[PDB]
Amino acid sequence: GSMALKRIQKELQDLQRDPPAQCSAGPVGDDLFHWQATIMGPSDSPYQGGVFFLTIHFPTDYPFKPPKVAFTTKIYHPNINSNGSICLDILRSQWSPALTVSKVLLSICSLLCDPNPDDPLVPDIAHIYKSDKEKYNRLAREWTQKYAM
Amino acid sequence: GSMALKRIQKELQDLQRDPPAQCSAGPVGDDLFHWQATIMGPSDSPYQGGVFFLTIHFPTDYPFKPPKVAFTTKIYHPNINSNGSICLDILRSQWSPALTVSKVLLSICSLLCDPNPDDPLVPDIAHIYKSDKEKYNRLAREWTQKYAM
Amino acid sequence: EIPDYLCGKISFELMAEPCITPSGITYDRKDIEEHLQRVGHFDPVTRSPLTQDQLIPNLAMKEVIDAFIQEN
Amino acid sequence: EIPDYLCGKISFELMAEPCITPSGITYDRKDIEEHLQRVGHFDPVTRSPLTQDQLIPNLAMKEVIDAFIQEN
Ligand SMILES: [Cl-]
Ligand SMILES: [Cl-]
Ligand SMILES: [Cl-]
Repeated sequence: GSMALKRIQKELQDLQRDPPAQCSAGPVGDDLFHWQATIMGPSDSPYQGGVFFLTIHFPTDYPFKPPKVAFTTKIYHPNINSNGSICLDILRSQWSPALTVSKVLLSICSLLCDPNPDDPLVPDIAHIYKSDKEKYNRLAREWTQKYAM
Repeated sequence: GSMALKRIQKELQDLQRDPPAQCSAGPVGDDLFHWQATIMGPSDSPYQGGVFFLTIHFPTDYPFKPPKVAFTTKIYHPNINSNGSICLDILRSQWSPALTVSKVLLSICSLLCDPNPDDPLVPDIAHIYKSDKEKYNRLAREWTQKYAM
Repeated sequence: EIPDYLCGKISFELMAEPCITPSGITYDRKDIEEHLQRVGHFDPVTRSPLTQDQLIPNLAMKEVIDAFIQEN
Repeated sequence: EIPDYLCGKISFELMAEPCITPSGITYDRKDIEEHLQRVGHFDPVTRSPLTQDQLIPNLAMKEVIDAFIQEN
Protein backbone atom coordinates (compact mmCIF):
# COMPACT_ATOMS: atom_id res chain seq x y z
CA GLY A 1 0.00 0.00 0.00
CA SER A 2 2.74 2.43 1.00
CA MET A 3 4.68 1.00 -1.93
CA ALA A 4 3.24 4.07 -3.64
CA LEU A 5 5.35 6.35 -1.46
CA LYS A 6 8.43 4.22 -2.02
CA ARG A 7 7.93 4.33 -5.81
CA ILE A 8 7.16 8.05 -5.91
CA GLN A 9 10.41 8.57 -4.03
CA LYS A 10 12.57 6.66 -6.49
CA GLU A 11 10.99 8.62 -9.31
CA LEU A 12 11.84 11.87 -7.57
CA GLN A 13 15.36 10.70 -6.85
CA ASP A 14 15.59 9.75 -10.51
CA LEU A 15 13.84 12.81 -11.93
CA GLN A 16 16.01 15.36 -10.11
CA ARG A 17 19.07 13.36 -11.13
CA ASP A 18 18.31 13.70 -14.86
CA PRO A 19 15.50 16.26 -15.45
CA PRO A 20 13.45 16.03 -18.64
CA ALA A 21 14.54 18.65 -21.19
CA GLN A 22 12.99 22.05 -20.41
CA CYS A 23 11.36 20.71 -17.24
CA SER A 24 11.86 20.65 -13.51
CA ALA A 25 9.93 19.07 -10.67
CA GLY A 26 10.23 18.68 -6.92
CA PRO A 27 8.08 18.20 -3.80
CA VAL A 28 5.76 20.95 -2.63
CA GLY A 29 6.56 20.94 1.05
CA ASP A 30 5.99 17.49 2.52
CA ASP A 31 4.19 14.33 1.29
CA LEU A 32 5.84 13.49 -2.00
CA PHE A 33 2.25 12.82 -3.00
CA HIS A 34 2.31 16.46 -4.07
CA TRP A 35 4.85 17.93 -6.49
CA GLN A 36 5.46 21.22 -8.25
CA ALA A 37 6.83 21.27 -11.77
CA THR A 38 7.78 23.98 -14.22
CA ILE A 39 8.06 23.78 -18.01
CA MET A 40 9.87 26.26 -20.21
CA GLY A 41 8.22 27.20 -23.50
CA PRO A 42 8.91 24.86 -26.27
CA SER A 43 11.16 26.83 -28.21
CA ASP A 44 9.71 25.22 -31.31
CA SER A 45 6.28 26.26 -30.05
CA PRO A 46 4.63 29.68 -29.78
CA TYR A 47 4.98 29.17 -26.04
CA GLN A 48 8.68 29.93 -26.16
CA GLY A 49 10.09 32.29 -23.56
CA GLY A 50 7.27 31.30 -21.26
CA VAL A 51 7.50 29.54 -17.93
CA PHE A 52 4.59 27.34 -16.92
CA PHE A 53 3.81 25.86 -13.51
CA LEU A 54 1.95 22.62 -12.95
CA THR A 55 0.87 20.64 -9.94
CA ILE A 56 1.33 16.89 -9.79
CA HIS A 57 -0.87 15.03 -7.31
CA PHE A 58 -0.12 11.32 -6.89
CA PRO A 59 -3.22 9.22 -6.05
CA THR A 60 -3.03 6.55 -3.36
CA ASP A 61 -3.06 3.76 -5.96
CA TYR A 62 -0.05 5.28 -7.68
CA PRO A 63 1.41 3.85 -9.85
CA PHE A 64 -1.71 1.80 -10.58
CA LYS A 65 -3.63 5.01 -11.17
CA PRO A 66 -2.24 7.88 -13.28
CA PRO A 67 -0.99 11.05 -11.56
CA LYS A 68 -3.28 14.08 -11.47
CA VAL A 69 -1.42 16.75 -13.46
CA ALA A 70 -2.59 20.30 -14.16
CA PHE A 71 -1.35 23.69 -15.29
CA THR A 72 -1.72 26.55 -12.83
CA THR A 73 -0.32 28.98 -15.37
CA LYS A 74 -2.93 30.17 -17.83
CA ILE A 75 -2.29 28.90 -21.39
CA TYR A 76 -3.93 29.25 -24.80
CA HIS A 77 -3.98 25.66 -26.05
CA PRO A 78 -6.75 23.49 -27.49
CA ASN A 79 -5.96 20.58 -25.14
CA ILE A 80 -5.85 22.60 -21.91
CA ASN A 81 -8.94 24.29 -20.49
CA SER A 82 -8.95 27.36 -18.24
CA ASN A 83 -8.66 25.06 -15.23
CA GLY A 84 -5.25 23.87 -16.30
CA SER A 85 -6.75 20.49 -17.17
CA ILE A 86 -4.70 18.52 -19.68
CA CYS A 87 -6.23 16.23 -22.29
CA LEU A 88 -3.43 13.66 -22.38
CA ASP A 89 -3.60 10.09 -23.29
CA ILE A 90 -0.93 8.79 -20.94
CA LEU A 91 -2.89 10.64 -18.26
CA ARG A 92 -6.19 8.98 -19.12
CA SER A 93 -6.92 5.79 -21.09
CA GLN A 94 -3.28 5.13 -22.06
CA TRP A 95 -1.73 5.15 -18.60
CA SER A 96 0.54 2.35 -17.37
CA PRO A 97 2.46 1.75 -14.12
CA ALA A 98 5.52 1.39 -16.32
CA LEU A 99 5.23 5.06 -17.29
CA THR A 100 6.67 7.86 -15.17
CA VAL A 101 6.07 11.48 -14.23
CA SER A 102 9.20 12.32 -16.20
CA LYS A 103 7.62 10.70 -19.25
CA VAL A 104 4.40 12.56 -18.57
CA LEU A 105 6.35 15.83 -18.53
CA LEU A 106 7.96 15.08 -21.90
CA SER A 107 4.57 14.12 -23.23
CA ILE A 108 3.19 17.47 -22.11
CA CYS A 109 6.07 19.33 -23.80
CA SER A 110 5.34 17.37 -26.93
CA LEU A 111 1.72 18.42 -26.68
CA LEU A 112 2.70 22.10 -26.43
CA CYS A 113 4.78 21.73 -29.57
CA ASP A 114 2.00 19.92 -31.42
CA PRO A 115 -1.57 20.32 -30.13
CA ASN A 116 -4.20 17.66 -30.81
CA PRO A 117 -7.31 19.62 -32.02
CA ASP A 118 -9.45 16.52 -32.48
CA ASP A 119 -9.47 15.65 -28.81
CA PRO A 120 -9.82 19.20 -27.39
CA LEU A 121 -10.98 20.70 -24.08
CA VAL A 122 -11.55 24.03 -25.77
CA PRO A 123 -13.51 23.52 -29.01
CA ASP A 124 -13.06 27.17 -29.88
CA ILE A 125 -9.24 27.06 -29.87
CA ALA A 126 -9.27 23.70 -31.63
CA HIS A 127 -11.18 25.44 -34.40
CA ILE A 128 -8.93 28.52 -34.73
CA TYR A 129 -6.02 26.08 -34.68
CA LYS A 130 -7.33 23.97 -37.56
CA SER A 131 -8.73 26.87 -39.57
CA ASP A 132 -6.64 30.01 -39.03
CA LYS A 133 -3.21 28.64 -37.99
CA GLU A 134 -1.68 32.11 -37.81
CA LYS A 135 -4.40 33.60 -35.60
CA TYR A 136 -3.69 30.64 -33.35
CA ASN A 137 0.06 31.29 -33.06
CA ARG A 138 -0.57 34.96 -32.50
CA LEU A 139 -2.91 34.47 -29.53
CA ALA A 140 -0.71 31.71 -28.10
CA ARG A 141 2.24 34.11 -28.33
CA GLU A 142 0.16 36.93 -26.84
CA TRP A 143 -1.09 34.75 -23.98
CA THR A 144 2.40 33.47 -23.28
CA GLN A 145 3.57 37.06 -22.99
CA LYS A 146 0.64 38.12 -20.84
CA TYR A 147 0.47 35.08 -18.55
CA ALA A 148 3.72 33.12 -18.75
CA MET A 149 6.38 35.80 -19.00
CA GLY B 1 28.18 -27.95 -35.40
CA SER B 2 30.82 -29.68 -33.26
CA MET B 3 28.99 -28.28 -30.26
CA ALA B 4 29.26 -31.84 -28.97
CA LEU B 5 32.99 -31.46 -28.49
CA LYS B 6 32.51 -28.15 -26.68
CA ARG B 7 29.80 -29.70 -24.47
CA ILE B 8 31.88 -32.77 -23.72
CA GLN B 9 34.92 -30.64 -22.83
CA LYS B 10 32.83 -28.68 -20.36
CA GLU B 11 31.20 -31.78 -18.83
CA LEU B 12 34.65 -33.30 -18.35
CA GLN B 13 35.73 -30.11 -16.59
CA ASP B 14 32.90 -30.33 -14.09
CA LEU B 15 33.04 -34.09 -13.64
CA GLN B 16 36.75 -33.92 -12.89
CA ARG B 17 36.60 -31.02 -10.43
CA ASP B 18 33.76 -32.73 -8.53
CA PRO B 19 33.58 -36.42 -9.48
CA PRO B 20 30.66 -38.59 -8.41
CA ALA B 21 31.49 -40.24 -5.10
CA GLN B 22 33.28 -43.56 -5.54
CA CYS B 23 33.80 -42.77 -9.24
CA SER B 24 36.44 -41.40 -11.57
CA ALA B 25 36.54 -40.73 -15.33
CA GLY B 26 38.56 -39.18 -18.14
CA PRO B 27 39.13 -39.26 -21.91
CA VAL B 28 41.27 -42.10 -23.26
CA GLY B 29 43.58 -40.63 -25.86
CA ASP B 30 42.93 -37.03 -26.79
CA ASP B 31 39.68 -38.51 -27.92
CA LEU B 32 37.23 -36.56 -25.84
CA PHE B 33 34.60 -38.84 -27.32
CA HIS B 34 36.11 -41.99 -25.87
CA TRP B 35 36.17 -42.00 -22.08
CA GLN B 36 36.86 -44.67 -19.56
CA ALA B 37 35.34 -44.48 -16.09
CA THR B 38 35.95 -46.64 -13.07
CA ILE B 39 33.77 -47.38 -10.04
CA MET B 40 34.54 -48.64 -6.55
CA GLY B 41 32.01 -51.18 -5.36
CA PRO B 42 29.87 -49.46 -2.74
CA SER B 43 30.25 -50.13 0.92
CA ASP B 44 27.29 -52.40 1.68
CA SER B 45 26.68 -54.11 -1.65
CA PRO B 46 28.46 -57.45 -2.03
CA TYR B 47 30.35 -55.49 -4.69
CA GLN B 48 32.18 -53.74 -1.87
CA GLY B 49 35.93 -53.80 -2.34
CA GLY B 50 35.80 -54.27 -6.11
CA VAL B 51 36.99 -52.04 -8.93
CA PHE B 52 34.72 -51.84 -11.95
CA PHE B 53 35.72 -50.47 -15.35
CA LEU B 54 33.40 -49.06 -17.98
CA THR B 55 33.75 -47.53 -21.43
CA ILE B 56 31.85 -44.42 -22.40
CA HIS B 57 31.43 -43.58 -26.08
CA PHE B 58 29.90 -40.21 -26.97
CA PRO B 59 27.87 -40.21 -30.23
CA THR B 60 28.77 -37.50 -32.75
CA ASP B 61 25.41 -35.78 -32.16
CA TYR B 62 25.81 -35.66 -28.37
CA PRO B 63 24.09 -34.56 -26.06
CA PHE B 64 20.99 -35.09 -28.15
CA LYS B 65 21.68 -38.83 -28.12
CA PRO B 66 22.69 -40.70 -24.99
CA PRO B 67 26.24 -41.95 -24.41
CA LYS B 68 27.16 -45.63 -24.85
CA VAL B 69 28.07 -46.83 -21.36
CA ALA B 70 29.20 -50.41 -20.68
CA PHE B 71 30.88 -52.45 -17.94
CA THR B 72 34.12 -54.01 -19.19
CA THR B 73 34.63 -56.01 -16.00
CA LYS B 74 32.33 -58.94 -15.25
CA ILE B 75 29.63 -58.42 -12.63
CA TYR B 76 26.92 -60.51 -11.02
CA HIS B 77 23.96 -58.13 -11.24
CA PRO B 78 20.36 -58.42 -12.60
CA ASN B 79 20.49 -55.16 -14.60
CA ILE B 80 23.99 -55.64 -16.05
CA ASN B 81 24.49 -58.47 -18.52
CA SER B 82 27.41 -60.60 -19.70
CA ASN B 83 28.63 -58.19 -22.34
CA GLY B 84 28.63 -55.17 -20.06
CA SER B 85 25.21 -53.85 -21.09
CA ILE B 86 23.52 -51.79 -18.43
CA CYS B 87 19.75 -51.57 -18.17
CA LEU B 88 19.11 -48.05 -16.91
CA ASP B 89 16.15 -46.25 -18.54
CA ILE B 90 18.04 -42.92 -18.36
CA LEU B 91 20.60 -44.33 -20.83
CA ARG B 92 17.82 -45.42 -23.15
CA SER B 93 14.34 -43.92 -23.63
CA GLN B 94 14.72 -41.52 -20.69
CA TRP B 95 17.76 -39.72 -22.01
CA SER B 96 17.72 -35.93 -21.81
CA PRO B 97 20.29 -33.46 -23.22
CA ALA B 98 20.20 -31.87 -19.78
CA LEU B 99 21.56 -34.99 -18.09
CA THR B 100 25.30 -35.64 -17.80
CA VAL B 101 27.66 -38.59 -17.56
CA SER B 102 28.14 -37.62 -13.88
CA LYS B 103 24.42 -38.27 -13.35
CA VAL B 104 24.56 -41.55 -15.29
CA LEU B 105 27.54 -42.57 -13.20
CA LEU B 106 25.69 -41.83 -9.97
CA SER B 107 22.73 -43.91 -11.15
CA ILE B 108 24.93 -46.90 -11.98
CA CYS B 109 26.30 -46.68 -8.42
CA SER B 110 22.96 -46.52 -6.65
CA LEU B 111 21.85 -49.20 -9.12
CA LEU B 112 24.62 -51.31 -7.58
CA CYS B 113 23.42 -50.77 -4.03
CA ASP B 114 19.81 -51.35 -5.01
CA PRO B 115 19.26 -53.60 -8.02
CA ASN B 116 15.86 -53.37 -9.72
CA PRO B 117 14.74 -57.02 -10.40
CA ASP B 118 11.29 -55.99 -11.62
CA ASP B 119 13.02 -54.80 -14.79
CA PRO B 120 15.65 -57.52 -15.40
CA LEU B 121 18.15 -58.03 -18.20
CA VAL B 122 19.47 -61.23 -16.66
CA PRO B 123 16.34 -63.15 -15.47
CA ASP B 124 18.16 -65.76 -13.40
CA ILE B 125 20.01 -63.21 -11.29
CA ALA B 126 16.77 -61.21 -11.12
CA HIS B 127 15.00 -64.34 -9.89
CA ILE B 128 17.72 -65.38 -7.44
CA TYR B 129 17.51 -61.77 -6.27
CA LYS B 130 13.75 -61.79 -5.67
CA SER B 131 13.64 -65.15 -3.89
CA ASP B 132 16.88 -66.51 -2.41
CA LYS B 133 18.27 -62.98 -1.95
CA GLU B 134 20.87 -64.48 0.39
CA LYS B 135 22.26 -66.64 -2.44
CA TYR B 136 22.47 -63.46 -4.48
CA ASN B 137 24.95 -61.75 -2.18
CA ARG B 138 26.92 -64.98 -1.95
CA LEU B 139 27.50 -65.07 -5.71
CA ALA B 140 27.79 -61.29 -6.00
CA ARG B 141 30.68 -61.05 -3.52
CA GLU B 142 32.08 -64.17 -5.19
CA TRP B 143 32.16 -62.60 -8.64
CA THR B 144 33.53 -59.37 -7.20
CA GLN B 145 36.43 -61.26 -5.66
CA LYS B 146 37.01 -63.27 -8.83
CA TYR B 147 36.62 -60.49 -11.40
CA ALA B 148 37.02 -57.11 -9.68
CA MET B 149 39.80 -57.66 -7.16
CA GLU C 1 23.61 1.42 -7.28
CA ILE C 2 21.68 -1.67 -8.42
CA PRO C 3 21.66 -2.59 -12.12
CA ASP C 4 18.34 -1.79 -13.76
CA TYR C 5 17.60 -5.12 -15.40
CA LEU C 6 17.47 -6.51 -11.86
CA CYS C 7 14.56 -4.27 -10.89
CA GLY C 8 10.81 -4.16 -11.46
CA LYS C 9 9.29 -2.32 -14.42
CA ILE C 10 6.75 -1.15 -11.86
CA SER C 11 8.29 -1.29 -8.37
CA PHE C 12 11.68 0.00 -9.55
CA GLU C 13 12.91 -1.79 -6.42
CA LEU C 14 15.04 -4.95 -6.71
CA MET C 15 12.99 -7.98 -7.75
CA ALA C 16 11.92 -10.42 -5.06
CA GLU C 17 9.88 -12.79 -7.26
CA PRO C 18 10.78 -12.28 -10.95
CA CYS C 19 8.30 -13.79 -13.38
CA ILE C 20 8.22 -13.17 -17.13
CA THR C 21 5.43 -12.36 -19.58
CA PRO C 22 5.07 -13.82 -23.08
CA SER C 23 6.52 -10.48 -24.21
CA GLY C 24 9.90 -11.26 -22.63
CA ILE C 25 9.28 -8.56 -20.07
CA THR C 26 9.97 -9.39 -16.41
CA TYR C 27 8.06 -7.94 -13.42
CA ASP C 28 7.85 -8.76 -9.73
CA ARG C 29 4.92 -11.17 -9.27
CA LYS C 30 3.37 -8.96 -6.57
CA ASP C 31 3.36 -5.76 -8.65
CA ILE C 32 2.37 -7.19 -12.05
CA GLU C 33 -0.40 -9.24 -10.42
CA GLU C 34 -2.01 -6.19 -8.87
CA HIS C 35 -1.65 -4.32 -12.17
CA LEU C 36 -3.55 -7.06 -13.99
CA GLN C 37 -6.24 -6.69 -11.36
CA ARG C 38 -6.36 -2.94 -10.85
CA VAL C 39 -5.24 -1.65 -14.24
CA GLY C 40 -6.13 -4.23 -16.87
CA HIS C 41 -5.36 -7.44 -18.73
CA PHE C 42 -2.42 -6.15 -20.75
CA ASP C 43 1.36 -6.12 -20.52
CA PRO C 44 2.31 -2.87 -18.67
CA VAL C 45 5.06 -2.23 -21.23
CA THR C 46 4.10 -3.77 -24.56
CA ARG C 47 0.40 -3.38 -23.80
CA SER C 48 -0.36 -6.68 -25.52
CA PRO C 49 -3.10 -8.83 -23.94
CA LEU C 50 -2.03 -10.53 -20.71
CA THR C 51 -3.61 -12.58 -17.94
CA GLN C 52 -2.28 -13.66 -14.54
CA ASP C 53 -2.09 -17.32 -15.63
CA GLN C 54 0.40 -16.39 -18.36
CA LEU C 55 3.12 -15.30 -15.90
CA ILE C 56 6.11 -17.66 -15.89
CA PRO C 57 8.64 -17.77 -13.02
CA ASN C 58 11.93 -16.30 -14.25
CA LEU C 59 14.04 -18.68 -12.19
CA ALA C 60 17.34 -17.87 -13.92
CA MET C 61 16.75 -14.25 -12.96
CA LYS C 62 15.78 -15.28 -9.44
CA GLU C 63 19.26 -16.61 -8.93
CA VAL C 64 21.01 -13.78 -10.78
CA ILE C 65 19.48 -11.55 -8.14
CA ASP C 66 20.55 -13.67 -5.16
CA ALA C 67 23.96 -13.71 -6.84
CA PHE C 68 23.97 -9.90 -6.65
CA ILE C 69 22.56 -9.86 -3.11
CA GLN C 70 25.82 -11.68 -2.42
CA GLU C 71 28.64 -9.14 -2.74
CA ASN C 72 26.28 -6.61 -1.16
CA GLU D 1 35.00 -18.39 -14.24
CA ILE D 2 31.47 -18.12 -15.74
CA PRO D 3 28.51 -18.63 -13.37
CA ASP D 4 26.21 -21.55 -14.24
CA TYR D 5 22.96 -19.62 -14.45
CA LEU D 6 24.38 -17.90 -17.53
CA CYS D 7 25.00 -21.13 -19.41
CA GLY D 8 22.52 -23.20 -21.38
CA LYS D 9 21.16 -26.29 -19.65
CA ILE D 10 22.11 -28.05 -22.88
CA SER D 11 25.11 -26.26 -24.39
CA PHE D 12 26.76 -25.81 -20.98
CA GLU D 13 28.29 -22.72 -22.54
CA LEU D 14 27.40 -19.06 -22.02
CA MET D 15 24.04 -18.29 -23.62
CA ALA D 16 23.85 -16.31 -26.85
CA GLU D 17 20.06 -16.34 -27.25
CA PRO D 18 18.45 -17.00 -23.84
CA CYS D 19 14.79 -17.95 -23.75
CA ILE D 20 12.65 -19.49 -21.02
CA THR D 21 10.06 -22.27 -21.22
CA PRO D 22 6.68 -22.38 -19.45
CA SER D 23 8.29 -24.63 -16.84
CA GLY D 24 10.35 -21.52 -16.13
CA ILE D 25 13.70 -22.78 -17.44
CA THR D 26 16.16 -20.90 -19.67
CA TYR D 27 17.97 -22.48 -22.64
CA ASP D 28 19.86 -21.09 -25.62
CA ARG D 29 17.32 -20.95 -28.44
CA LYS D 30 19.57 -22.80 -30.91
CA ASP D 31 20.15 -25.71 -28.50
CA ILE D 32 16.66 -25.98 -27.02
CA GLU D 33 15.26 -25.96 -30.53
CA GLU D 34 17.71 -28.64 -31.78
CA HIS D 35 16.34 -30.72 -28.89
CA LEU D 36 12.68 -30.10 -29.62
CA GLN D 37 13.31 -31.03 -33.24
CA ARG D 38 15.54 -34.08 -32.77
CA VAL D 39 14.82 -35.48 -29.30
CA GLY D 40 11.24 -34.72 -28.36
CA HIS D 41 8.67 -32.08 -27.54
CA PHE D 42 9.28 -31.84 -23.83
CA ASP D 43 11.23 -29.75 -21.34
CA PRO D 44 14.69 -31.35 -21.10
CA VAL D 45 14.56 -30.66 -17.35
CA THR D 46 10.93 -31.04 -16.26
CA ARG D 47 9.84 -33.19 -19.17
CA SER D 48 6.56 -31.27 -19.33
CA PRO D 49 5.30 -30.99 -22.90
CA LEU D 50 7.07 -28.29 -24.90
CA THR D 51 7.21 -26.82 -28.40
CA GLN D 52 9.15 -24.11 -30.22
CA ASP D 53 6.19 -21.69 -30.13
CA GLN D 54 6.13 -21.89 -26.33
CA LEU D 55 9.56 -20.29 -25.98
CA ILE D 56 9.60 -16.75 -24.59
CA PRO D 57 12.76 -14.65 -25.16
CA ASN D 58 14.30 -14.18 -21.72
CA LEU D 59 15.17 -10.53 -22.32
CA ALA D 60 16.22 -9.80 -18.74
CA MET D 61 18.83 -12.56 -18.84
CA LYS D 62 19.92 -11.37 -22.28
CA GLU D 63 20.95 -8.09 -20.67
CA VAL D 64 22.46 -9.77 -17.61
CA ILE D 65 24.65 -11.69 -20.04
CA ASP D 66 25.72 -8.58 -22.00
CA ALA D 67 26.69 -7.04 -18.65
CA PHE D 68 28.88 -10.01 -17.78
CA ILE D 69 30.42 -9.98 -21.26
CA GLN D 70 31.50 -6.35 -20.75
CA GLU D 71 33.63 -7.08 -17.70
CA ASN D 72 35.41 -10.13 -19.18
CL1 LIG E 1 7.66 -4.88 -11.34
CL1 LIG F 1 21.12 -24.66 -23.75
CL1 LIG G 1 14.94 -20.01 -16.04
